[PDB]
Amino acid sequence: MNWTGLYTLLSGVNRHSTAIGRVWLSVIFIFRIMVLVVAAESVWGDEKSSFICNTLQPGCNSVCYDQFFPISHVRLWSLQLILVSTPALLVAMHVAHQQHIEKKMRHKVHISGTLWWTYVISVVFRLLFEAVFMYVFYLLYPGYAMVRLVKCDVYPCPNTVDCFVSRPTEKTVFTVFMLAASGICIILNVAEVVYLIIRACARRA
Amino acid sequence: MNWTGLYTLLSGVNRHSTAIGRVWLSVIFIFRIMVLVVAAESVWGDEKSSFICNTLQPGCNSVCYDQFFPISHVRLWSLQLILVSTPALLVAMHVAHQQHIEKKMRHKVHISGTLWWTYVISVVFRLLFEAVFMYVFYLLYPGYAMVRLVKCDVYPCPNTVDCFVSRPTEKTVFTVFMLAASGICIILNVAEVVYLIIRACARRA
Amino acid sequence: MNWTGLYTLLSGVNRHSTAIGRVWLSVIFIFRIMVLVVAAESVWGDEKSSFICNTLQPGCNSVCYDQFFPISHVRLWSLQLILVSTPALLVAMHVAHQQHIEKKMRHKVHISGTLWWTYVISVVFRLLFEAVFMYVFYLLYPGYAMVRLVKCDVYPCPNTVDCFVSRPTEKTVFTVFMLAASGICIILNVAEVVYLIIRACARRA
Amino acid sequence: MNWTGLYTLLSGVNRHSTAIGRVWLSVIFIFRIMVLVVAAESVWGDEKSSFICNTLQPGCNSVCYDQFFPISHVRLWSLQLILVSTPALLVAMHVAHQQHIEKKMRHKVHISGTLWWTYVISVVFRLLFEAVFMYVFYLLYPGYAMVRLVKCDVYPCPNTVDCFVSRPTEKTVFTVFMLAASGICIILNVAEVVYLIIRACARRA
Amino acid sequence: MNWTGLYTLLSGVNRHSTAIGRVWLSVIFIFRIMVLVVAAESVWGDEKSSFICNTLQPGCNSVCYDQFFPISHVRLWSLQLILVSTPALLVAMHVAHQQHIEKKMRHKVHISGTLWWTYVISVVFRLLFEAVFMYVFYLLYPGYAMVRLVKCDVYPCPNTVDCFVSRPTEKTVFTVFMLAASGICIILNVAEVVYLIIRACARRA
Amino acid sequence: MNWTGLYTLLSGVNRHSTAIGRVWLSVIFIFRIMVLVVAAESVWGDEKSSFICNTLQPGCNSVCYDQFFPISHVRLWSLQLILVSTPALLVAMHVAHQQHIEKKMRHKVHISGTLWWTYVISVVFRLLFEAVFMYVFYLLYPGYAMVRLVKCDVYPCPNTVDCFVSRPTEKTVFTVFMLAASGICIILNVAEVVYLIIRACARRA
Ligand SMILES: CC(C)CCC[C@@H](C)[C@H]1CC[C@H]2[C@@H]3CC=C4C[C@@H](O)CC[C@]4(C)[C@H]3CC[C@]12C
Ligand SMILES: CC(C)CCC[C@@H](C)[C@H]1CC[C@H]2[C@@H]3CC=C4C[C@@H](O)CC[C@]4(C)[C@H]3CC[C@]12C
Ligand SMILES: CC(C)CCC[C@@H](C)[C@H]1CC[C@H]2[C@@H]3CC=C4C[C@@H](O)CC[C@]4(C)[C@H]3CC[C@]12C
Ligand SMILES: CC(C)CCC[C@@H](C)[C@H]1CC[C@H]2[C@@H]3CC=C4C[C@@H](O)CC[C@]4(C)[C@H]3CC[C@]12C
Ligand SMILES: CC(C)CCC[C@@H](C)[C@H]1CC[C@H]2[C@@H]3CC=C4C[C@@H](O)CC[C@]4(C)[C@H]3CC[C@]12C
Ligand SMILES: CC(C)CCC[C@@H](C)[C@H]1CC[C@H]2[C@@H]3CC=C4C[C@@H](O)CC[C@]4(C)[C@H]3CC[C@]12C
Repeated sequence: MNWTGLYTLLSGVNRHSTAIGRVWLSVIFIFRIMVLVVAAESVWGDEKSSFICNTLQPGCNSVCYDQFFPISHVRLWSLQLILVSTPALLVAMHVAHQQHIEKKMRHKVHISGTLWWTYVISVVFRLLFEAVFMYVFYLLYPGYAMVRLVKCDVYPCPNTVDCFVSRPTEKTVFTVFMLAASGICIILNVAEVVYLIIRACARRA
Repeated sequence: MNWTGLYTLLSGVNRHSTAIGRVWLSVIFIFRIMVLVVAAESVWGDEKSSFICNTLQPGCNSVCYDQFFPISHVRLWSLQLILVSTPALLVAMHVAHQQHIEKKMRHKVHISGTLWWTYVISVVFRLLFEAVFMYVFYLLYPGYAMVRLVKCDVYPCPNTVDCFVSRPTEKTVFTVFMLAASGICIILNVAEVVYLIIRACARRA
Repeated sequence: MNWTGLYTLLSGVNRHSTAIGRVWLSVIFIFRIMVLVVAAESVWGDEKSSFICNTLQPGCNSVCYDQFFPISHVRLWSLQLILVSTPALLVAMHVAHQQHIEKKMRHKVHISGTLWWTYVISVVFRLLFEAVFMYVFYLLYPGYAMVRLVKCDVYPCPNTVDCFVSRPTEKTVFTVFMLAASGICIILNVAEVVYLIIRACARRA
Repeated sequence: MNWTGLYTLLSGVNRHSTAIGRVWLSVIFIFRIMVLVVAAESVWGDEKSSFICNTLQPGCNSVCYDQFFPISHVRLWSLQLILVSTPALLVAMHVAHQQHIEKKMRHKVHISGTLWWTYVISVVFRLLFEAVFMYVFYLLYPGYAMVRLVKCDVYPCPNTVDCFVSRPTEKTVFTVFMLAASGICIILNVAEVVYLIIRACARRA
Repeated sequence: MNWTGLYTLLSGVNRHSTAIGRVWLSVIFIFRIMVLVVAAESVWGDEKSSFICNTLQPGCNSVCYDQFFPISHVRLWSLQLILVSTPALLVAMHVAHQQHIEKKMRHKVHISGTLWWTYVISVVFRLLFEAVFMYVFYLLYPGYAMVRLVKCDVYPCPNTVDCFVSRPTEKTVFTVFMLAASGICIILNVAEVVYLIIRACARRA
Repeated sequence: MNWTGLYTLLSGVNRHSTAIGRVWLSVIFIFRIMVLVVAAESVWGDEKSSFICNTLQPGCNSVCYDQFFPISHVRLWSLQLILVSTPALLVAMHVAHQQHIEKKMRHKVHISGTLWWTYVISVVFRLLFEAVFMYVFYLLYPGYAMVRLVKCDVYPCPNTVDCFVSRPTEKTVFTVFMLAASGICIILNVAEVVYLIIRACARRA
């Protein structure tokens, strides 16, 4: 597991990506993966059982947890990580496939231009996915701090029982870490698009 | 774990598959595997215990869960993934075996034609398996949204107790993701069959 | 993890096995392993706790589960998989050992004949093990469908309490899959024996 | 993970071991490891909780389980596997060390003789360990069949409550498998010692 | 997994780091990782359930644990390990990227100087992160010894119930180990900065 | 995973260690690791829950377990294994670093002498750590046999309730195994120091 291998794997063997994607984006992906793993394995553990309510009627706890947490934070970050990693996977497979096609046997200039457009559009899609997940996170959970207690009131629960959230401060810390990682990813993606466009326009002149 | 190795592994070292199977189908397989892993490990966890009913007679919960969920979604997707991956496995083993037979020592043209027919029939079988699992999913679970509560009524359960489903919205989200992945796989398989047939007929002329 | 490596590993580097064992038998072994893993990890989970009875006397549930399920299906398939995989392991080790002995330094014709007989006898033993496990499965569990409820009556259980089986339809589906895989393995083993004998007799003439 | 690598790893790169140790002993070790893994992971699971007694005084179940099962079967087989595998590990390390010493720079004949004696004594120790564990198994658990129920009577338990054993028939099956594997290992070890001594004496003449 | 590979991986292939970072810092990182793994897997296990209170009102235990342990020690050390490992990751990626850029085709002297400044600033950031986490640990948990029992008093808990901490002495031991590892890391980082600055100034003269 | 690789990895690529450390010490480390893994995974499982007391006041069990078992045996052996393995890790990193420094470009004689002193001092530290952990084990747990029942009397526990220890005989067996492994490690370390000193003094003459 040498460093050249890990760097090449995270780079995607893409000859158009600049140092922002080669170094900073890959590092932040590693950082976000590690934080997500820690949060998933420890903080949001059996989150169904951790979320407790002062009630005795069966099923009241389950409905309240679904009502106040339609999607748990880790699952949303898991989906976000998968979705934003998909265009990178597509670009890597495209590069590998083009290498294979070349290996079977100018047209190479056309291939390079196609790869350039593919990478730029992939970064734009990655930026859009990050922005969409950020907006979804804002829509589901206003603010950045985990709620401590909630006043649940739903059909299986009579008398408007109140429920408590396990590890609220710890979850707030990890929420800030994940949001910060996503925000910096957005900044880097915008920087890559601008840098590539500027360099391409300068080369055109 | 270089990208050439992963691309070759997912391709099956099949010289007749086009860029649709080399790139798009493999990527969607990776995407579907990751979503399934997340859903299996977190969303559909101890699904037997999550599905709860407001009753005290032992065994009522188990029978109700079996009555309304004959096959849980993850198991159906697990079987679907195994079944649709089987023809790809068969083609890969056929290619490896033909390479071995050649390595022991025109007939190679006949081998190439046999591989071509094998791949085309394998894609047709993969398409049929995807369609069958899609129809089974429609038959077992009408619609695309997880039911929130059900009115169970079976022998161990008196008085027609009602049961609640854990994480209904989250399960709906993953259901849509899995259905979308399966649908795009169907589209790509049809495209590969049409593309191969068109190219073969053009070559015949 | 290239395809040549996986194909060679499953083949056993046996120069007498035909395409049936190289391709079809190995694929079905992979398929059976995957289905067994899914069934073991999810379907037959904590099968002791899943099997429930409407009784309060401690130990009644344990005795009833032992009385109606002397050996759980997954353990039987696990033992079956180990036993039927053993002759393949023996042949692979024999081939490796013969290569080592040759590497230390006609007699090679005698070695080839010994390997031929070893492979044929190994396939016969594999067929016998499959048939024996099939008969044992028939003897323990008549039919192919998991029982839904049973009327247990044993010493710790008074009043002949009835017990329920968790996930009966899902277990039936996996039972059919495992039985089908075993049946096709039997067919392929018979085909290999017949094909080898026919080819050997033809070569004798 | 080629077959030559696995065969070499299990052989210990020992040039004095005959085909019995290269092939049959290694295969039985693999078989015993797999059966032990299955038994440990499934059959003897939370064996403390599975062993149940019809009593309410806390700690009675724990003392009864300790009183009738001083050492659980899997732990005894785990210790047996470790102990009988230790001399093989010692021989492998000795061979590697001798290769290293040779690599630093007849004396090689003396080295070969020392390796021969080391291997023979290691096999004798392996045979003794197998016999000792077999005798211990006989001493702790007379017979070969798991007891179904026991009549416990110890200080925390009043009124001589009776306890039940979970999965008795399944445990009996695995016990027979493990005992059979150990017995065949004893036979093979005796055969190796006799074969080596006979061949050495014949060479002396 | 040879020693040269592990040493190179932990070194980051950085040609400016001295023997302090190559040897001592990497060893302490390994030591800290192992201690953290042991503490996470065993000592701080289901820490939510281990922390118990003599009360019956649901949710009181959860709020008390959050009130006295806003962030559990393992999570804080996990975040600390990730944060202090990040600059090392950045330097490694920078070195790999510079090697790639060189591989595409004095400027190399400028590259070496940039790498030198990058490494020095990274060590300073690593030192600052260690100091910040040390101060946070002091702020959250005064002293170095785990509290045995606490007198919780919060809204869901009436009558000021008292709670007990599981494994206090064991947690104290691991706390001292982790604090000692962090302290020595601080000392080594300061030593590296001073050594590099002294050597650079001497070279300037 | 060839034997040369494993032997080299456990040796540390140290050219001054004799056959005692190359072969016997490495083997005993492997043996101790395996026994510790078995004990940790099975014997000392959820040791908090296994240790039970005949009481109903919450938290009494936790305090009693902490009072009679300040540090559980597996954690002590885990810390012991980490601590005694640390000097071996330091020597391996030193050798790798010296190889790297040599690779950058008599002084080699000075390097060899420094490595010799480093190894000797490391063995002395390893011996001291083993002796210290042995004394700590004696201090915490007099004797070698696990206590069966204890008479706990602490603040949360009224009336001096008695507690029982799960699997006392099994834990005694593993305790003897671990103590024996540590004792033989002490003997081998003393032998290595004496052998190296004797050989060095003889070479001086
Ligand atoms: C610059 C940054 C964003 C690059 C991100 C690249 C990441 C997302 C890529 C690089 C290598 C990829 C991995 C390569 C191989 C596998 C094995 C496969 O069986 C599951 C997916 C998995 C694990 C891939 C997931 C996506 C992955 C981790
Ligand atoms: C174009 C797409 C559909 C190709 C899909 C290829 C997938 C289904 C193939 C490619 C490599 C294959 C894997 C190769 C090796 C192994 C190891 C074996 O012990 C279990 C099965 C497993 C894990 C295979 C499962 C099927 C697999 C993942
Ligand atoms: C044609 C078909 C039936 C061939 C079947 C071959 C199977 C049964 C063989 C091929 C490779 C073998 C594996 C090779 C290596 C190991 C590692 C060892 O530590 C445990 C057993 C295990 C995992 C073997 C189990 C048996 C195995 C999986
Ligand atoms: C002929 C038969 C009896 C040979 C038996 C050889 C077995 C016992 C040997 C062969 C290879 C050995 C393994 C080689 C490497 C490791 C990694 C180490 O970190 C733990 C022990 C472990 C897993 C060894 C355990 C013992 C082992 C499995
Ligand atoms: C001198 C000391 C401080 C160097 C510390 C280097 C450590 C922090 C570096 C060296 C190798 C790195 C690992 C290399 C590869 C991977 C795989 C990736 O999928 C997750 C992160 C992970 C596991 C990295 C984490 C950070 C890591 C462990
Ligand atoms: C002669 C005897 C005492 C030598 C003992 C050497 C042992 C203690 C050394 C040899 C190889 C080392 C391992 C090499 C690589 C890694 C990976 C790292 O991410 C965690 C630590 C770990 C697992 C090391 C732990 C210490 C280790 C196991």
